[PDB]
Amino acid sequence: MRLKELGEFGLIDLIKKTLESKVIDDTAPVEKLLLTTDVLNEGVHFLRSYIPEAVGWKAISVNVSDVIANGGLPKWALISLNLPEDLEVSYVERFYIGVKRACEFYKCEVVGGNISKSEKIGISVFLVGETERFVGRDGARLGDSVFVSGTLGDSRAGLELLLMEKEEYEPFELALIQRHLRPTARIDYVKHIQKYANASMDISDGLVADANHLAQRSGVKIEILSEKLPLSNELKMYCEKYGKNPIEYALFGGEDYQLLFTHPKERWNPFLDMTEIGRVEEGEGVFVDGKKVEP
Amino acid sequence: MRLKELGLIDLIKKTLESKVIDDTAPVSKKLLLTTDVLNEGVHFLRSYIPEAVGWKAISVNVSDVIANGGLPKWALISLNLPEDLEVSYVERFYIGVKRACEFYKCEVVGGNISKSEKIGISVFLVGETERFVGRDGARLGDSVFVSGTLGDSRAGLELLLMEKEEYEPFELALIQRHLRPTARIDYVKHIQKYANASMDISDGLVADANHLAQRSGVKIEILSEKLPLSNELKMYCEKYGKNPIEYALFGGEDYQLLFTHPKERWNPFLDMTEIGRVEEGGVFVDGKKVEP
Repeated sequence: MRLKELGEFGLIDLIKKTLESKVIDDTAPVEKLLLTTDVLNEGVHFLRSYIPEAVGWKAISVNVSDVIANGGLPKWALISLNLPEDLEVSYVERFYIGVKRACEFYKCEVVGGNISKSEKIGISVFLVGETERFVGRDGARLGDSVFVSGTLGDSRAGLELLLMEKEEYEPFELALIQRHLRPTARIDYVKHIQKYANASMDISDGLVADANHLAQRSGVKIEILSEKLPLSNELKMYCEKYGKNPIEYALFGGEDYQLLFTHPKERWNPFLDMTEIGRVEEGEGVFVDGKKVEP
Repeated sequence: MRLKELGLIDLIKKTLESKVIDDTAPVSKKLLLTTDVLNEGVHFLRSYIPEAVGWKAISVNVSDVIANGGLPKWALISLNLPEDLEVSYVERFYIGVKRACEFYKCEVVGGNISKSEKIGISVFLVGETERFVGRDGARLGDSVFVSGTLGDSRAGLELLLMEKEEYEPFELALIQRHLRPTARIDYVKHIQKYANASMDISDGLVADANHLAQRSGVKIEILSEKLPLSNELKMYCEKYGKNPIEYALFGGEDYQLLFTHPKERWNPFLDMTEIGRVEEGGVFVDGKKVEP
């Protein structure tokens, strides 16, 4: 009866059902155009203490990471803000500074939006991006190797470091926090993905979770080798220092804003920090070190 | 220092350095990007039927697209829902959304949900046009038109704020005009053809006539006894002792159209009502200047 008593899958299965819509990172519309939306709500995604500028940058970067994962380039953006009437004007000004910087970087732009009073800060972004070839979650192919960009787990260690509310942090800890607060979309993988990926997508719910969506969505079965997983130096250090398993972070790190794509091994780029972690074969599910694994 | 002590937009557009911040026109043909927001406690109450709020989430955005001479194509709906919200509320919500999309002939291609203290509804819509009609194309010699009647949405919100158990029909028609408005998608062809200056009355006639006057360099002259008044508004007014005109001039959002073009071009099937003319170089009502 209540949204909470319904669970994860349950809610979306009803909406899609209600509308009877198979399209609910982006939605592909013809003209192609990639339509995307994301939300950052105070209390959940960030705190009012985090520098506004980084939140402004993130607002644009999250949407760009979805457009990018589908082989498209970010073009236009609509930013809707729910702000408490007693919010510092400087907060909003710094927020839009970060937004301007993200747009300058990714080469997209804000064209509109509106403001509404609210008990808490709610950030809702809309982004439109064009593509000459839609690359999604089903295109996988038998024989395909499985790659991921960058490293995994960083964003998770950073959120935990933030939750510790330390006064200051060591550098290795800062780089981790920055990866979670001011992430950079792999807009540098567009050419590669819009040209060689058979299957692609942004790792937003964590490796294991999204590799399933991948496997399921293309009737294929994926095999990943834990000791191939790209691990960063600060995640290693963070782990040793707070005694944890780097791997548990790479497999279940939630959103990392890195790409998870597939294509024949022959196509690795001489310039991208691409890392093969497994292979696409047979059919049905995802496996790690040989043992089936689920979220 | 604080938002209310501020005004704010002019600072944002600044920081971003934009002339662009009801639609933003980005051009082969033109795409019309628009966003609308409905927040519980402000735009509606959880006690209103969910289905109407759902229809309105789409309608508000379609009225803007319509106003610029465009047709609604794609929609993205993002919901901020409290985990304790009844599931039927969301289901009834999307029923109203599905109905609006079938009617206006556009669709929701996706969106994302988030947990929250209050129902926050954010909708994004994409439209298309052969020709963009804005708030600056007014032309000396143009008559000033509006669609439907004015002030209904205001009386309706006031009827709802009274939280009566039931209401006379005339009042129900008023309430529905505010809660389940219908975008003037029936004016598209006429707008996307004869409008030199169009726009959606979202802040009230006089307020948006300014934006019209100021943004075209022109000056507008409105006659109050030309303003289209619906019968239930009159009834409402006579009943609650108020001036129908004050409602027509300051009815806030009415989801109607305010457009301009030569009088020698009215349609034989649209409830178009001429209310003024375009001359000199501001806004006037019955010969008196008027400001929001």
